[PDB]
Amino acid sequence: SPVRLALIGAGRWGKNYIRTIAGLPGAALVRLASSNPDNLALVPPGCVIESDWRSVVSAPEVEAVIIATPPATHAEITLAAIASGKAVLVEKPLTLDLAEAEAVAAAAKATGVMVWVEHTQLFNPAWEALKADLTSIGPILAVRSEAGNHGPYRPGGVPMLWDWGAHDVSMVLDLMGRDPDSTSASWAARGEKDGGEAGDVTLTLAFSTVEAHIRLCNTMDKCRRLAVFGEAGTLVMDDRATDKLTLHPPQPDGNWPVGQGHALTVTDEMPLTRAVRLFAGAVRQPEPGPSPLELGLRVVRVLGACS
Repeated sequence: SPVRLALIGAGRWGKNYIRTIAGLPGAALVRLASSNPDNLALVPPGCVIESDWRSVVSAPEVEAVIIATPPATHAEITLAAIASGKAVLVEKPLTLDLAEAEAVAAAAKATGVMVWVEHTQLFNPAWEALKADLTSIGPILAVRSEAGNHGPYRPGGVPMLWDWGAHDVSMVLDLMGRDPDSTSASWAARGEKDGGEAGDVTLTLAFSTVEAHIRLCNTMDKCRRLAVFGEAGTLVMDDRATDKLTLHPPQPDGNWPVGQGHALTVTDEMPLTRAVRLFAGAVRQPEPGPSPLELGLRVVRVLGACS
């Protein structure tokens, strides 16, 4: 019996959910509430089209709700879903507001409803493979990441710090197992392009003697990379590389390893496919999973500390 999922989507936020759910043998998209007419063109036959998101959460046959709306609307829809007893997978960032995050945490606690946050890296087999190989590199000395692209530049758009930052803050907190002693953000360059924010920021998160530096820049070529520096080796995940996960020699300088390194085995399931497959699989037998609500809350706390 496929797990009956519904999707509440608005804007660019519901990008590839419908096709991912369609390809999962253990799940079915049974209702869709979407403002986007390109999305509405994709529903399976039998999926109910809703203009009102409330009809998705009042639906007796819906087992779980995927919330892929602008983040300012996450808390209202999530609270409604929880109140209805439906499990929630909500896109990152959990919210853009700590108090809303905390209101969600509290409702999940009071009701016992399973809430996962969709932090895509935490469902990536390469990240899972990097964590599995952490003993090889020994005690962690430093962490760095870089996310880049050319915009998009959008007036009043979700700030890059939140939107892109939640993706990398989740990774750092997941790696370190704790919250930072300190958090600060440093803008190298900040301006406007086409009425939207255009710039280059580095977030520094301190974990006693170990710093994580997270660089976000929307004025450079497309790239996503991270490196974990230890006493005995360095683990790098880099989009431009032939290999998803590479082992390199140790460093003291914290610079990006130059050279090919030793490719570690990483399997090929797509992260989003993994996220939705696992989530649908936990609906009827709940568990916290790799990206729980509490982690989404902690990410929101750090992002607010950098704003």
